[PDB]
Amino acid sequence: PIVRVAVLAGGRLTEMALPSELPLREILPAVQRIVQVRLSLAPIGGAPFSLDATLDTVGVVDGDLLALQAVPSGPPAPRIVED
Amino acid sequence: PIVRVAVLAAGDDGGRLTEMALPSELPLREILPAVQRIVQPVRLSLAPIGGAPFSLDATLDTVGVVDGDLLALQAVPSGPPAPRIVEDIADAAVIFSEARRRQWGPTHIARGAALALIGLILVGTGLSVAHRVITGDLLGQFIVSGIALATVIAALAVRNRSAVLATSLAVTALVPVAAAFALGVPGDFGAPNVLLAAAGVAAWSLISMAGSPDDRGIAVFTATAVTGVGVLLVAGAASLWVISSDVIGCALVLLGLIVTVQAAQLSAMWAVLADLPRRVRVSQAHQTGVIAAGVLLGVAGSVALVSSANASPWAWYIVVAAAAGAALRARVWDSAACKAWLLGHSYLLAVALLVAFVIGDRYQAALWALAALAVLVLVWIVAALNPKIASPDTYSLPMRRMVGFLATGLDASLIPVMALLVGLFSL
Amino acid sequence: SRLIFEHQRRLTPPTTRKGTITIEPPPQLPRVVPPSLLRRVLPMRTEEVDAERADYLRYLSVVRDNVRAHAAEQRAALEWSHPEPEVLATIPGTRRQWERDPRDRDFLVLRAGRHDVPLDAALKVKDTADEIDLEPVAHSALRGLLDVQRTVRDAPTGLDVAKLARITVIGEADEARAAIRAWIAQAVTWHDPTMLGVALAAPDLESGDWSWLKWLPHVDVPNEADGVGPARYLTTSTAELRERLAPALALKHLLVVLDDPDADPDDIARLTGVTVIHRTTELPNREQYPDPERPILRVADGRIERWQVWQPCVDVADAMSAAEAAHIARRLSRWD
Repeated sequence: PIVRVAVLAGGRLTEMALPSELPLREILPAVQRIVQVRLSLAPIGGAPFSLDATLDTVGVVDGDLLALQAVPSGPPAPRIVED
Repeated sequence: PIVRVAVLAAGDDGGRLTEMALPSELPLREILPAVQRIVQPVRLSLAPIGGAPFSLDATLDTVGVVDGDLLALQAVPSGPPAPRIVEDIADAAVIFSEARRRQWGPTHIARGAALALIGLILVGTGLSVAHRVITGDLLGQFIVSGIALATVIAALAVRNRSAVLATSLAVTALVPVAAAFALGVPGDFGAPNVLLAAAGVAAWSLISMAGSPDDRGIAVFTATAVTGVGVLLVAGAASLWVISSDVIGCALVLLGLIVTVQAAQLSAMWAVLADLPRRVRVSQAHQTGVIAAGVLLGVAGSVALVSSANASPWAWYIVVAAAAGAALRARVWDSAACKAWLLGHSYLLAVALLVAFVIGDRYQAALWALAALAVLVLVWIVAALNPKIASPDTYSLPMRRMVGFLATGLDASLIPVMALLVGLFSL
Repeated sequence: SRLIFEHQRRLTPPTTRKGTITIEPPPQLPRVVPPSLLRRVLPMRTEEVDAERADYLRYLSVVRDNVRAHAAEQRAALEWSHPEPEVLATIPGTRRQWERDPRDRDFLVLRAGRHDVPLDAALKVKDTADEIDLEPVAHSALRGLLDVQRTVRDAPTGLDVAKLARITVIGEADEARAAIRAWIAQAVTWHDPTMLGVALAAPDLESGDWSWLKWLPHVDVPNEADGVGPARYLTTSTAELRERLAPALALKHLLVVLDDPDADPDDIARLTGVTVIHRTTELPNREQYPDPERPILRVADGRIERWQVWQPCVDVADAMSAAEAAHIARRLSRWD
């Protein structure tokens, strides 16, 4: 039920064991007191998660690198690729 | 502390280009799985375009990444794969010398035949023109009118078959065309003979550039077309009148100056948007052609003003001012060959003045011509050894503004100096 | 927490034709008669023996081609089974991570670097004559073939840790840890968690050094939770590591690295398959003709030199950095 990832804050990616089905409104000040506007976890080069949602529904697994970044102003920026 | 880039990956079918926001101050082996997951063996790495791929121990700011740069996924360049060792020297000579493309084949014989043909044409023109000028004979013009017509109908005949032998034959064909149009209406070397020669050269160049398939040859044909029109104009002006007292050289200098400053308007005169990578290349070649004439006519009269001895010092000023005018436009032209022509105009001027003072049997300013050429190669060596003096990114802005105004004033001064040298203002 | 692995069968590399390549012996130095010039001024002379020499050198070129093909197949198999220590970060995602079965000829064998593998083909001439003097150009070419083609050039070797049982490296303070990290990442990349496990003794273990064993799924025991990490064999006392290992040690293989030169090294054995790794301060000077098992290795700048009475045994070493192995373990921790 716990998932131990590395977290970017300014580097020094920490080794924090995050719960699976718990809201990030408690884990964000928890990671702020572990490794260190509203912040959130995000995959590297990706949109940040919902602040109430669970980890296992959005699907992160042991060994991921999650970074701490501010939540943007609403769009997800869906990366229009020109081939 | 993020930085946004666009990554480029072309391995499967075509290539994908995607914007992203990579977090900096992390070594690249941590963010390479992210971009590898996005835009998609051997371990890949980000690379600047035209350089070694980034070492994974470095981060995006220790090596330098700007917000908006274009980064491509390239393989790690790790090293060479175990070079072979053989000790039998006969086997070491047959094995290690296969990196030679040494097969003789029916593809080197074609290059040999083409080069042999061009050698035949040039040596026949040289033999027959030397026979015509060292004797008095009418078989020289006979065999020149033979070989020039042969090359014109050959270049017109093999046109839609190989297209590389066609343009090469058409380029080398305008030396016997020049000879055959130069020897008609005999006289004693003639004033309208160079008129007829330049008319034939420009006419044949227009025929071939009108019939050329693509580039690689439009530059030389456009250059010889513009200088053929220029020599045709000045020989018409010196043939349909009697005034030739150094009116040829100043008129050719002004004509080279006109086709040098008005080269942008002149070069676009000859011209879905899908045939754009052809068109602008053609237009670029046309540009270089006119700029080549802006040297060539610009040196051809520039010798004739300093042709004989004891000439007027206004001609001596106007030739060096024309040299500095055509050499101070070496920063406005974007391409490399235009800059090379405009910087080599002074070199060509010193070499043509040296061969003029050798032909005219002077032998006293010919050594001074070699000295001026030594000055030119020394300033080339100074600009080449320490690569900081000739760089506009280290020169301050109003100083280069003043040098630009000097180059603006220097190429306006030769026009009234010509107008007073000819006797237009001395009436 | 973790994902699931399905043990699909291993791909097969192009195998080495391990046979017995035989070369015919050179000719027997035939006595040419000096030409006896009265029958030479008129136009078994040297022409026949030169034609026979050219025949033998054609045959030697043919067998050199065959030997080079054997060496190419051997280096192709050794580069399939022991990649350079940068490719194996791309392995643990695809279908080739837990691939080395104990039935395959590579199992618990680890890459230390690239040196001269001695070409396991035979290359045996059938010289049967009783010291008959050979032809001086055919035998010279055969002697030139049997000495520079019988050793393959720089190829990935193997530190087979299934038959050594003690890897007691010596050398520098952290440069030995480079080679230990490199082949321990080679060990944990190719083989299952249920086929081997890995253990650690270290004083400063969770400090940017060996803490990259945090994510290794091989540090586990069956059925113990311990909060976050499953078993976390990484400890600070070798006796406490042994009592952490005492139900696990009594075949699932083991690889126990120690960081302390002091603090009772080899207090586990002296086992029956458990192979330990140790770093010692300084060498033994007069070790009593050291066994084929349990060797001594000193890590130079790029050499991993063995101890034999200096028999360098690796010409260019493979040295992994710390964050590199951290990325290996971080990619590895997703799968089980």
